[PDB]
Amino acid sequence: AVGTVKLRDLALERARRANFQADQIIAKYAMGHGGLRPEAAGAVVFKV
Amino acid sequence: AVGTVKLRDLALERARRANFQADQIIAKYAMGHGGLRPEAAGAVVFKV
Repeated sequence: AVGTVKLRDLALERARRANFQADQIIAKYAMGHGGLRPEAAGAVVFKV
Repeated sequence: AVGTVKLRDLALERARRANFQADQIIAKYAMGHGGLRPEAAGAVVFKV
């Protein structure tokens, strides 16, 4: 297809902080995207 | 020739920190040391 590699998937956490007296909802998902198999890939462009 | 006072000894604990999203581990202790009855001590060293 094209590069997709996922570790930890998609997740989050609700954390509490003291000094500010408040909540922090934090979502993070680790991944990366390369590319491969140019054989099946191409593109169009208009210019001369 | 030397004592060590001991109060509350040593400990270890684990902690979560959301700011850098990194989790930390901390260990600690407290106590003093010092010379007493210098009568019984001394050393052996090279001359010059």
